[PDB]
Amino acid sequence: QDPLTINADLQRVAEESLNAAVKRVGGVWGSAAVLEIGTGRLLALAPGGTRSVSAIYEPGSVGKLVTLAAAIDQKKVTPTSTFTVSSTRDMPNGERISDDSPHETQDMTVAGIIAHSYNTGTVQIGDTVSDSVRYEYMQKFGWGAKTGITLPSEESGILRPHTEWGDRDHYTTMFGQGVAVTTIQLAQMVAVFGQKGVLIPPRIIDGYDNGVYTPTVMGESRQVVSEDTAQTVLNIMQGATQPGGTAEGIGAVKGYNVAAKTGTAENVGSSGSLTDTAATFTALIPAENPKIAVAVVIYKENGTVYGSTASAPVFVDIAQFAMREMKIPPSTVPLYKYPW
Ligand SMILES: C[C@@H](O)[C@@H](C=O)[C@@H]1NC(C(=O)O)=C(S[C@@H]2CN[C@H](C(=O)N(C)C)C2)[C@@H]1C
Repeated sequence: QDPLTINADLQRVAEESLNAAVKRVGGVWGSAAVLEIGTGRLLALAPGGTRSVSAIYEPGSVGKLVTLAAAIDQKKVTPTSTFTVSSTRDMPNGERISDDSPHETQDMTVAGIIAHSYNTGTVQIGDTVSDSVRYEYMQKFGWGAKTGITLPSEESGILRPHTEWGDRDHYTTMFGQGVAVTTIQLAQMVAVFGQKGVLIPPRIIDGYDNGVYTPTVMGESRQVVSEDTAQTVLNIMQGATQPGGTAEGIGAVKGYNVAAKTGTAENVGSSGSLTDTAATFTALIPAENPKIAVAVVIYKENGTVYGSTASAPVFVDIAQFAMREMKIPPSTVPLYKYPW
């Protein structure tokens, strides 16, 4: 009978987790999308209606995965390249970049920089490639374009052409500021790293109706980064739940290796200035062999919510249930760790 991809139990878990989290942190709304790795199949989409495809926001640090993937794919850095991180860094073009949390100046590998989500390390990674090349990766990752899912009212998001970027834009676009995305776009993006560098268009329709039940096909996929890059990003993402990672404890799924990135993104409020926050979380599980990709956002007006405390618990509840329901055996290999 059923022509849609939505898993009804998973959908209930999603909605329940999402509602509870929005209320828990005093948010105004939230969204979550779960994609099946390798197929484009949408297993859950919360809330009901079109929010997950029509609400745009600056995603913050989850956007660092695009910057990182570009620099790795262009063979400009490795996971063990070292950069100095610090509270602030004055850049060649005169911009000051801050980490938004004071901390000791120290040297750290690319892997540690991403696990810790340090902006001062991230902008130096981004500076190893040209803006036109970065911008091209952004497009390939699906930003600035509708995903094509058969739901109404989908937004393309906002990706200004790189030729238009000023000194500040050059940097803010490396960590998900000055760009706007949908939740569905964030899920499509992260799945790439569990799909050998391939992006697969998301679908909600499994197949319609002689009047025969003919299933829908996978849709035109595209190589975004190489298989090696995808695997390296997937390894780096496993740093999130390790000691020192931004998702330590709170993003852990008992028995399963998690690959994730958090975000705490400033957003323009009702009265013009940067008063709002989107807490973002993008993850793949099990990390050694991803079966689902998840993106969660919780949006708050006139306050700060953190990717980790607002949105990670939504992913955890979703992910615990999905693994059991999909009969995925617990991880038998260690969580990946690069030296930091
Ligand atoms: C645009 C960037 O400034 C932020 C990206 O979203 C940083 N990334 C995160 C994050 O949620 O991962 C936090 S806040 C979080 C809460 N404490 C940590 C922190 O303050 N760091 C790592 C600087 C991390 C940054 C502001």
